[PDB]
Amino acid sequence: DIQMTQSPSSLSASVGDRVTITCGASENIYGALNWYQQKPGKAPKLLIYGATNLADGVPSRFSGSGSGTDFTLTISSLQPEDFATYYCQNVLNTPLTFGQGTKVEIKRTVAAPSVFIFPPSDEQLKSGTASVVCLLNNFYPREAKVQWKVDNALQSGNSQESVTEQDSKDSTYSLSSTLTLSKADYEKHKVYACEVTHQGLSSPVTKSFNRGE
Amino acid sequence: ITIKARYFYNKVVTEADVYITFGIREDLKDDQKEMMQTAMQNTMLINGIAQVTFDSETAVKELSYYSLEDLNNKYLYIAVTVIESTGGFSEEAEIPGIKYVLSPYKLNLVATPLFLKPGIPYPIKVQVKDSLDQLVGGVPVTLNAQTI
Amino acid sequence: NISHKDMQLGRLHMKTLLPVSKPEIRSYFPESWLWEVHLVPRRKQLQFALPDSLTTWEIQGVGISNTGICVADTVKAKVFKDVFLEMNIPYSVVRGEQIQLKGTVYNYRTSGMQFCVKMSAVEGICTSESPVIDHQGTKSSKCVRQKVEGSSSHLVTFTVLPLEIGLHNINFSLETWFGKEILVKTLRVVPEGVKRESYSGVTLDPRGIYGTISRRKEFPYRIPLDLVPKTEIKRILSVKGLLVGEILSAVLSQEGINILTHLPKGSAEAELMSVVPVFYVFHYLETGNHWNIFHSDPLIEKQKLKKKLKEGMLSIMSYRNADYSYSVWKGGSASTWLTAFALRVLGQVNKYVEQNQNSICNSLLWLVENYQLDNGSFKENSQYQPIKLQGTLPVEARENSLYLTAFTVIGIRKAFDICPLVKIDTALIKADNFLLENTLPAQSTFTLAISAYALSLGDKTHPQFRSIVSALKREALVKGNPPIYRFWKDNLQHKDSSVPNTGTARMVETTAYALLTSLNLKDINYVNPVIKWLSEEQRYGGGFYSTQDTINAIEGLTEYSLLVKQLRLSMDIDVSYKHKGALHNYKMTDKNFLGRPVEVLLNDDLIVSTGFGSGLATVHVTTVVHKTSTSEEVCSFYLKIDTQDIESDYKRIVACASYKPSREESSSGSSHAVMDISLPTGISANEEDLKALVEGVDQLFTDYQIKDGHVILQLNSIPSSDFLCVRFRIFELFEVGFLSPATFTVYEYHRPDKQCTMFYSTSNIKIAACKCVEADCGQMQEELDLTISAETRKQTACKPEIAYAYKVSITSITVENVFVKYKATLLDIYKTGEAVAEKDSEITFIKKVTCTNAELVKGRQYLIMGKEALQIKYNFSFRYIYPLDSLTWIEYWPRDTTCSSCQAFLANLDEFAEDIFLNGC
Amino acid sequence: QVQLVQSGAEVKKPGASVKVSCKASGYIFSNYWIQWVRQAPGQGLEWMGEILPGSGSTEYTENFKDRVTMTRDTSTSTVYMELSSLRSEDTAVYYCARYFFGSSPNWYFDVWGQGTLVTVSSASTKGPSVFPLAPSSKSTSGGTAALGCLVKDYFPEPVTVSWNSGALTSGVHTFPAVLQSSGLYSLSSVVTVPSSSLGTQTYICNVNHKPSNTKVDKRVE
Ligand SMILES: *[C@@H]1O[C@H](CO)[C@@H](O[C@@H]2O[C@H](CO)[C@@H](O[C@@H]3O[C@H](CO)[C@@H](O)[C@H](O)[C@@H]3O)[C@H](O)[C@H]2NC(C)=O)[C@H](O)[C@H]1NC(C)=O
Repeated sequence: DIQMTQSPSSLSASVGDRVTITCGASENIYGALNWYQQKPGKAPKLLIYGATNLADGVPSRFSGSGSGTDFTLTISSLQPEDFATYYCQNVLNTPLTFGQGTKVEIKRTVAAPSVFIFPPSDEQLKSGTASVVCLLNNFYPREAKVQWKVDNALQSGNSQESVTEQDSKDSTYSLSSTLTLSKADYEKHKVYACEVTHQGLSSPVTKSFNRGE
Repeated sequence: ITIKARYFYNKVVTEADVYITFGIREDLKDDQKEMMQTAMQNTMLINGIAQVTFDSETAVKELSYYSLEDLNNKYLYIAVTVIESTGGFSEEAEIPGIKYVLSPYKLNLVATPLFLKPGIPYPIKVQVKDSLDQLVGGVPVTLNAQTI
Repeated sequence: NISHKDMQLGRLHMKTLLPVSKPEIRSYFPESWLWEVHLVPRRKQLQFALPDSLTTWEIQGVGISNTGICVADTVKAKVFKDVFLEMNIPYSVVRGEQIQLKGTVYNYRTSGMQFCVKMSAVEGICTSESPVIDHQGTKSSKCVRQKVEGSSSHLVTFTVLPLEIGLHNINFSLETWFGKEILVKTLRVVPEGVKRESYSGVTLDPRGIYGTISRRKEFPYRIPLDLVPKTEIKRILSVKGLLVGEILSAVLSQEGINILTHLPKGSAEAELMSVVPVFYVFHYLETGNHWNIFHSDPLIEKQKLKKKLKEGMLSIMSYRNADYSYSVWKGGSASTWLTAFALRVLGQVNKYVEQNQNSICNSLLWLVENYQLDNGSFKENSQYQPIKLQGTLPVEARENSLYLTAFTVIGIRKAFDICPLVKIDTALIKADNFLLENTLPAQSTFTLAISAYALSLGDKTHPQFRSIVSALKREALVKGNPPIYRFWKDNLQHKDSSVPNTGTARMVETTAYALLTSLNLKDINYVNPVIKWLSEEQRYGGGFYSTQDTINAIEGLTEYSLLVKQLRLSMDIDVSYKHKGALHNYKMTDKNFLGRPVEVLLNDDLIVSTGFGSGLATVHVTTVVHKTSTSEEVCSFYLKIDTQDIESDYKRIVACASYKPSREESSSGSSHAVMDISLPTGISANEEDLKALVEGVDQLFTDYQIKDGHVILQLNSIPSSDFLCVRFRIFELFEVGFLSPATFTVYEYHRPDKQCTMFYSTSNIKIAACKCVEADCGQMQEELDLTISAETRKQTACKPEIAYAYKVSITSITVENVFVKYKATLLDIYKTGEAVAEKDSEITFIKKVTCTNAELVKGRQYLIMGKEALQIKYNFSFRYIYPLDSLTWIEYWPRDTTCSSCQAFLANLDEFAEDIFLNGC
Repeated sequence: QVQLVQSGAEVKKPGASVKVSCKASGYIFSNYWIQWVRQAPGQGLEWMGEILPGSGSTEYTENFKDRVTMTRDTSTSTVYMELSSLRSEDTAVYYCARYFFGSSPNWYFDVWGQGTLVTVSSASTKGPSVFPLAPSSKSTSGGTAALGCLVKDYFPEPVTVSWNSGALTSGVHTFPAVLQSSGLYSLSSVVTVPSSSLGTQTYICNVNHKPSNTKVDKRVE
């Protein structure tokens, strides 16, 4: 029937920047659109309704433009309360729909990633599971390149990564990689090397661990 | 055949049992007609709509005159009666007639008097209409003739 | 052995080919508009607004000129609304009934849509909620938002309940995202109990030309004993300037000609009566040459009233059969009686409007040669019995044949000049002789009077006729010396002197035929008391009790006004209340005597006074009231009615009656009779069941109709032997609660004076009762003792709202029409209000039966403090009644027993008792 | 006033129907619709359905049609939710909200619930194993060295981890977990110190798993 899409997925915003987020629908809803934001792990609060009007307890820093099948949202200056995920909705036709979400890029900067290497332990190899852990700390933007070297073997699909959200101190991300292998395939090799390639890092940094010394 | 039972304006009837009957009629001003012993039955109208199909050959020939051309310029009378399953309300409706027409086309002479003049070429201007009394062009036309 | 499949298939097979078909149409198209004709000089414009209908209006046009005729291209205009809201409101609802109103919201929109509907609470209706929010700036009823699909229709209901009588305004708000739309609707709230009308007339002749001078009359304010609480009395006053002025006003003052009675229109008789007022008005206008009354063009009104006349005459043609015989009901067996009556109608109308002579001749021939006996008496064809006559079976059949013969003689005599004929004259001599020599053995004054008039329209020189005249003159009844009033009754064994002073349809009929006989014999000194009686016996609508009496009575009045020359009308009239102030004063002349009927607004004894003047002024006051009981009335019929349940399955209703003849009457049963069943609020009936009880050879009733939520049937006769029952299914239209009982009435058509009325209902149990169910009705404190202390009872007792505080004992408990009447005897007085409460008198209390909070125990002593002391006047005495509110105090009183808690309770109670008996406050 | 109570975290098998309810308090219960919505983790949210208390009127999304059941109780002013034949990928965070229909073109989602985290049962319940991650001698260049502990093969979530029982509140980072192929998670918790402070000091990594009732201590050297 009627449904809408939200754009963009993300945008870079400085603390004092000016940003815009839009969405658009199947059929013209006239003035039927609503905007709201959600802080992580919490219930979202209503911000704009009717695509124009401001809710009570909602500051004037939030502006929006509401006519037709296409709808826009305008923030002139970001605030510490403005870092969250955002969503747009239509209230008109019987099947209420929603948008695909918006991520906020908190800081304008280019950071330098940290590369650490963590081999398994003595208590870890007693159950038959060896996990090779590669660590990246405090970089930006969120996208990073983590490449595995076990004696000329790049193992992808038997390793599982994880991404941590921004550390509010410096407003930059962190990432980990847990390579889960057995203890039978862990002893076939010797030299372990993890390679990290980043946007703010020209030379990919490789950290190694030696077996048999 | 599609039948629609509704209440007021757009309000549809929910549950209905519908019974339909047919007959062969000579003309539209005759208050009697030849009814047909075998008629469709017990079709439940759901959401204000019911549909049936009627075989003229099957429902006529064994009961009555058995050739498709024998019904020409003779109409088909339809009688529908609808009962409401929930409330027991019963109502009737009918179509007085539907004309059986052999050929979809009907012909008539135009601008061609019926008197021929000796030695002059005789024009014959023929006109082709449909069952709606509307002109239909591009129709092939064959003229056979005999002179005495 | 068949299930329900073939059961309906059978009736579906037999619906067709047994009958040919029936004429009728399932759709209705109202009066067309834009019928005007105009002269257009190449340009014109006419602006107006469309009606509200969802319709494709095809507007087409035609025009002509010296060139010729031209068909304008048909213009297509379709009135349509994509979002439209329909609202179903019932005809009438009685206060106290919890009633949901259902309504349908429709949408033609391409796709689905969601909406809201707001109820506007008007100040006299509890919404079970009272949703109106005045807390914030803009007040609203809130809403329940509901959805509907595209091109769909959804139902929405609202549950409510009335308080005030006749609160006519409720608004409905339809709100979509596009905006709002307003629908205003009206609610009829009607009083409970039953309607009853009391008629008080008076005639004004300050000169006393006609045998008495009357300059004044007093109609008091009389409150009925059983009158419904919180219901005021209705009074209507009509002042007209001639004996027939009220009839003329009935025709002219109200543009549409109103039915003079509330009798049903089913019979061919009732269709014949519809032309009577127009006819007699026309007679007085043309014969006396009184047309000068119109300030507008007189001749235009002559053509208009003439046209109304002809239309009213052709009104009854539908009941004429193929032989020009007139049947009492459509398609039924024709009756000599009604055919003769219609022959009288057309016979009188043929003077000013020429009817078909051939049809008249054929009709006369049909009744004359078709049904007549060898002695000249006439035999009735159909099973229709016009009236019930006194005497046993031989006397009743003889008297009945006499009445029929006199009736048909009247008819044929009235119409004879249109088709004078040898044969019909011969039969006229036959029946005239039969009347002459078989009437003198008189039995009832009814038959003697009708025969006297029938023979009065014939040869007037017969000595036997003058003997019947002398006997009927012997049977006269007179009020006052010298004669003031004169009239007649049924005098057989009734020759004792009794005048209940109650107008009887039969009585008015008898005295009417007597009067007409006098007018044709032209004895004037004998007449004036009679017209004095009938002119004051008339109603506001110009009609009398029944049809048969009203026709002959009106003809008598009119011919009287046309014989004795009317006097110039000059009067200064004023009406005023006795103790209260003065009301509108009528200064009445020959120009405006037709002035508005005025309803008496105030409740007071009414008095009408007139100055010195000439003429004859009719003043009639009719009084509409409601009351809660039939126990006072005179019931002529065994009545029983109840509701069953069947095995889809529905609810069933069955009513039953039997005739209770008087000692003079025989066991042969009743005459033409009518059964009215009032349907309770929000429940209809099955048309098909009645239509089956009517339309076939086994018909148990001659005609049925449903009028304003009333199921009315007509029947030839009601047997005195056993009960007869009508039975039909019923439908619940919407959920109702605490519904009030309705009326079931049965009466004779030609004499409604014999009737019986009854209350009935579907069924009753307790509802739960939570939201606004009890409206300010009652509260009762708990048994034994509470934290309640005697000095708090001093606060509430001496409260200025509370007039009286005393304890009494229960005497009797009576249930009358949803209202509870408690008889109680007083025990100990503390402080009394404006009403005097004597020791141990039997007083009364009222209760609304829908309140399960406060209830009373048989014979147990209670402490009561009432706020209000109510009074009622009988004009010889004033009786007190005590209302029971939710602000009134009720506490249980134990007797002397020692329960663990009893001592302290009697201590608190006696403490308060002597505290207030000290006149402490 | 406006109060909406949300149910507790439920864990049920892949295809066993799960129940979550919402309580309404402070307003007129049957006069306003109640909406149910689902957020799949880390991505957009999907509108699920609505219900009219006291009219019982329901409508659902056709994707989840015949997976969903809404019921109403006016006694406790509560609305119940049941999901049958769901699976592991359905499990997500679910919320209730109140639809406020304004008397003008103002239509809100007004008051919201606290949310219910619903999770699928994988290998029922299992306790965490905590394996050290030690630094090296030659891999730390001059200013920086990292040391930590790994919590692996546990179920269900969450796992609350501390350092010296809350003595390090700054400079300590911990990574959210990731699902293995056995129905278990791997999460890492580390701290960064200079090479000299790493050499001599005692850092004890405390691992507290409440749902599985387990604590594991780690000596990092
Ligand atoms: C239901 O709808 C009716 C529609 O008639 C509305 O009634 C409105 O009531 C107001 C009362 O203030 C009326 O205004 C008054 O007008 C008189 C002059 O006629 C003025 O003297 C007063 O001071 C006052 O201004 C108004 O005319 C009337 N009709 C409208 C607005 O169309 C109202 O919306 C609803 N009423 C009820 C009783 O539910």
